[PDB]
Amino acid sequence: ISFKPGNQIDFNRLFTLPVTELFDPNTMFVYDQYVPLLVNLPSGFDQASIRLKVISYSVENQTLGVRLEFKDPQTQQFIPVLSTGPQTVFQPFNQWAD
Amino acid sequence: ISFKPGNQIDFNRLFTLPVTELFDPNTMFVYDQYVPLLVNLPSGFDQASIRLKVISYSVENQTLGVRLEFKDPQTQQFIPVLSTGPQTVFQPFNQWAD
Amino acid sequence: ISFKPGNQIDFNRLFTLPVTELFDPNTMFVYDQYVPLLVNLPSGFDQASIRLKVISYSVENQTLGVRLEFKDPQTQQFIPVLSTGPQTVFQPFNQWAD
Amino acid sequence: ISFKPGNQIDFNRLFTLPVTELFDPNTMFVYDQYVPLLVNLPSGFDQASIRLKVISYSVENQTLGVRLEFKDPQTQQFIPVLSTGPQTVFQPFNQWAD
Amino acid sequence: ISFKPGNQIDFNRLFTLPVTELFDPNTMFVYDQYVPLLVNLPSGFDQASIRLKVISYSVENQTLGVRLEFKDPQTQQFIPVLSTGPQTVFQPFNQWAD
Amino acid sequence: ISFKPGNQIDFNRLFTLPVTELFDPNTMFVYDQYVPLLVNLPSGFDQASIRLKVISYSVENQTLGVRLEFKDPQTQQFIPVLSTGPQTVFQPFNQWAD
Amino acid sequence: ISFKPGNQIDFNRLFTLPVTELFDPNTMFVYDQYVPLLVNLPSGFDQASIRLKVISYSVENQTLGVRLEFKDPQTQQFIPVLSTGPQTVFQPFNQWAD
Amino acid sequence: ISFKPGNQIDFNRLFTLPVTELFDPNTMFVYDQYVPLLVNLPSGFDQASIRLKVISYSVENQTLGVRLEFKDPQTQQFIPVLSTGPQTVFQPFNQWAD
Ligand SMILES: [Cl-]
Ligand SMILES: [Cl-]
Ligand SMILES: [Cl-]
Ligand SMILES: [Cl-]
Ligand SMILES: [Cl-]
Ligand SMILES: [Cl-]
Ligand SMILES: [Cl-]
Ligand SMILES: [Cl-]
Ligand code: NA
Ligand code: NA
Repeated sequence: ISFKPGNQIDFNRLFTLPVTELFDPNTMFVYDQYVPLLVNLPSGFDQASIRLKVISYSVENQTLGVRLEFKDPQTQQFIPVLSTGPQTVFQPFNQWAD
Repeated sequence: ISFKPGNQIDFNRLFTLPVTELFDPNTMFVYDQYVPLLVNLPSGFDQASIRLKVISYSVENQTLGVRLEFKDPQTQQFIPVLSTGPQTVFQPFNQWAD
Repeated sequence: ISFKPGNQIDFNRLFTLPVTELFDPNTMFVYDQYVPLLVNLPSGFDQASIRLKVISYSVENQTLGVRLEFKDPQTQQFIPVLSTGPQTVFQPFNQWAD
Repeated sequence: ISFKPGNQIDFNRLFTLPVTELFDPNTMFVYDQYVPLLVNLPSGFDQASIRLKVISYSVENQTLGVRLEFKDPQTQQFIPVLSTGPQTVFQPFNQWAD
Repeated sequence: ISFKPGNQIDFNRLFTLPVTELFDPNTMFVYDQYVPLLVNLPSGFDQASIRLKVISYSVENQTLGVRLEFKDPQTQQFIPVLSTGPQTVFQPFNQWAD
Repeated sequence: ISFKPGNQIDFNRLFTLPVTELFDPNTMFVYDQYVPLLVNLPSGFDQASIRLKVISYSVENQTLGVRLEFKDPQTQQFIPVLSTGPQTVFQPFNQWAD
Repeated sequence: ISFKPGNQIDFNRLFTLPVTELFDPNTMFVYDQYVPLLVNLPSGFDQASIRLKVISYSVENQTLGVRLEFKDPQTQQFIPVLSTGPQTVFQPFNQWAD
Repeated sequence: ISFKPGNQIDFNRLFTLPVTELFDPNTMFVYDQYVPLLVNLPSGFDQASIRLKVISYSVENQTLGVRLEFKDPQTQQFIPVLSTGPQTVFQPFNQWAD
C-alpha cells in the first residue's frame, strides 16, 4: 500500500566521549579503535599503517591537537609527515555548551 | 559508439529482515553481522569495539530500540555511552504497509 | 527520551514516467523539466544553457538514447558536444520487469 | 601553524516544524517552500513542475502521508503518478519522544 | 592512450572571509548571499523563506552564533524556530592559527 | 603559490570484466572478491555473511540476474531473502556498444 | 518480477570543452554558465555574487589558472579574496592523452 | 544551550607523500598500504585481489602512471585488465607549486 522508509542510525547519534578517553594517557597516542572515528579514512585503508600522536588536548574546549605518523613500507618505522606542534586542532564530537 | 552506464545494486534492494531476526533472543544484543547494517559506521571502524543492546522491539511496527555499548580500551569491559531506556527507536528496513 | 530519526523521501520513490512522456514527440528534445532528472547536474548549473536531443527511445526496454547540446556563450546558438548517433543509451527509471 | 577545520551547519540542526504547519489546511497541499525539505530533489529540478498532496497526517506520530502530482508538459495540468491512498507515509523531522 | 582525470574545485579552497564580513552590522542578519555557505541547504530550497540572525560573533575565534527564522507561509512574517541565545555556535571557515 | 588539486581514481576507470568472469561457472555463485563490486555494501559489513547466486546472465547484454542469500546467525546455514527467479537483473559495468 | 535499476547520467559523460571556450577571451572571466561546472558550489549558492578571473590557461595541458572575486554586499563591487597569480591551477575536464 | 558541531578530519589534510615513496622501487608496484589511497575502492573490497603497477612517475609533476592487475579467482595469477602504457596518469596528492 504505502512506502514507509527505514533508517540507518548515524554513529554520532549514539556515541560521544570526553577527549581524555580518546588516547593512552602515558603514550599520548590515540587508541587504535578511535583513529577511524577522528580521521575520515579512504575505504579499505589499513589503519595499522598510521597512528595519531596527541600533542595537545583541552578539557574545557573538548578539543585535540594531533600529528599523524605513518609506517615507512621499507623500514617499518613510524615516521612523521613532511614540525613541532599539532598538524590539526579540532573538536572531535558535537557539544552542547557555552 | 554509445555509453551505456552500469550499476552497483544498493544492499537495501536485496536484503530485508523481520526485526526479531536481528538480535540474539536470549542475550538481547544485535548479531554482530547486522551492527553495520543498523549503524552508519565510519570507514575502517573496528566493530569488535562496540555492541548494540536491544532495549525494545516492535513486531507490529518493525522497529528496534537500542543502546550502544563500547569497549573501554584499558579494561576491555563494555560500557554504556554517557540512561534506563533506548538511545534510539527506529525502523531498520523499508516497509510497505498500513 | 529516545531519538527517533526522520526521513526525507528520495524523488525516485515517488516519481516514474514512461520514456515516451519524457520528450516533445515533434521536436524530439527532452522537456526542460526532466533534464535535471536524467542528468546529474552540478549544483547551481544554469539549465537554460543545455538541451537533450532524443536520438532513440525504446518502449519495450524503457530506454532513451540522447545527445547533449549546449549554448555557445558568444553566438547563443545550441551546438553539439565535440557524431551521428546517441552519446548515451540508458534506462532513466527503475523497472520491475522481464 | 595548525589547521582548525570549519563547519557548515546541517539544516536539520536548525529547523523543525510540527507536521500541521507543513501544508495548507484547506487545500491539503504541502506549502511550496517545504517540498524540497520533504523530498530529496535532483540538483536543478524545477519545483514548479510538482506538488505534494497530503492524504494523511498524524499529530501523535508526527508523520505525513503524501501523493506526488506533476505538471504534464503539454496540457500544464497536474496529474498523479502511475491509487486511492498515500504513496508514502513518513516522519519528516527527527523527534525525541516515546 | 591514458586517462587523465580532471577536477572541479571545492568552493572552500577559493573563498574565505572574516566573520565580521558575513552579516549586516546594523541589522545583525547574515547577508543573503552567505546563508547557503553557512547552512547546508536541501537541493532546491527557497532561501527567501529563511534568515539567520547573528546573536554572537567572535573576532578572536572566527565563530558566529546564529538563530534561524523562517517565513510563516500564511502570514509571511519571519518567526523563530520552536530561546534567548544562539541555536548554534560554529566556526564557518577553515583557519590556520593558535 | 597556486593550489593544484590531486585525484583519487575511481575503481570503474581501471577495472571491467566480462560477466562470465564474475562467477564460478559450476557453482553459479559470484566469486567472493566481486560481491562488494556488484553490491553497495554498508561500511564495515562482514561479507562472509552473504553470497550472490547467479540465476541468469547475458553475454550479449553484459547483464547478471542475482539472488542474495545470507547466513542465519543461529544455524550458520545460507538462506534466501523473504522466489524462483532473480531479485535483480543489472549491467554491472559501463559498456560502449550498440 | 525482477528489479532492473535505472540510471541518471553524470554530466561529465556528456559534456567536455577545450579550455579556451570556458572564458571570454577579451575580459578573461569564465562565462557565467561554466562557473558551477568549475567550482563545486554549495547548494542554493547565488552565483551572481562571484566571478572567476582567468589568470593563466594552457592549451597543451588543458588547464586553467583562476582567481575568485566576490561581490561585497555593501558596495556591490567585486573584490578579490584575502595575490598576483592564480589561486588554483587545475585541469577542468577529463582528458585522454600523452 | 547552543549546538557546537564537531569535526572528523579528512585524511588529505594530514597525509601527503612524494610520489617516489608510493611504490617499491625495484618491483614497481605501489605498496599495498597506499592502494586504497590512490584508488577509490568500493566499500568492503578485498585489496588482496588487486595490485597497481607503476608504468611511469614524474618527480617534477608529482604524477604516477599506473596499470591495474587483478587476481584471476581460478588460477590465482595476477592478470592485466582487458595495453603497453599506463591506464591512468594522475597527481595523487594536492600540491602548492608552479
Ligand atoms: Cl575530558
Ligand atoms: Cl518480527
Ligand atoms: Cl513508453
Ligand atoms: Cl502537529
Ligand atoms: Cl572578523
Ligand atoms: Cl561474457
Ligand atoms: Cl583549448
Ligand atoms: Cl618524488
Ligand atoms: Na570500509
Ligand atoms: Na541546487
